Amino acid sequence: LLKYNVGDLVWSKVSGYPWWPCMVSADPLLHSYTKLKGQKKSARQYHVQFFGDAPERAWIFEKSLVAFEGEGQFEKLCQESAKQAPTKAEKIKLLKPISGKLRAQWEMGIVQAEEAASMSVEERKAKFTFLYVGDQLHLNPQVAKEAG
Ligand SMILES: Cc1ccc(CNc2cccnc2)cc1-c1ncn(C)c1-c1ccc2c(c1)OCC(=O)N2
Repeated sequence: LLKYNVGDLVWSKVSGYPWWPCMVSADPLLHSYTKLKGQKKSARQYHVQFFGDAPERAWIFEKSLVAFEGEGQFEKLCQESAKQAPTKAEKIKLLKPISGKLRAQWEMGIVQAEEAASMSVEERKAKFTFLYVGDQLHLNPQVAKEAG
């Protein structure tokens, strides 16, 4: 009984980054969207696409994944992550708003994620699945036009 499937939108928490809007996808080289690290039933990973103008992808642990509904969760997500922080300096970083190129990318990515939430699982897959040509990770030309 998998929690997520190709197309499902999720918030991903990576260490050293804020919570990010994502979408579960099939790995272009491995062809899988979920794995078990070291065959440990607990350590399940999901291949996700990170919403934004400078796109990325990664195998994220399921324990670091929250179902995405909208940007309204972001604040409550930062509050929980700040509750289990090891220092006051860690709690400040998590509660401090995103800035610089990361902020501009996060907001642009929030636009695509919320746009995809209002679509069918196949409509959002067709619109926001990345296109890959060799080692090149490309955005869908319509998505690239909407970003810049
Ligand atoms: C998976 C991932 C891969 C690579 C890198 C390094 N990127 C990079 C690129 C060029 C120069 N310097 C650094 C980061 C990450 C990553 N890990 C966790 N998070 C939250 C990210 C991440 C951060 C920002 C964006 C993103 C993913 O995807 C879309 C986007 O527009 N912005």
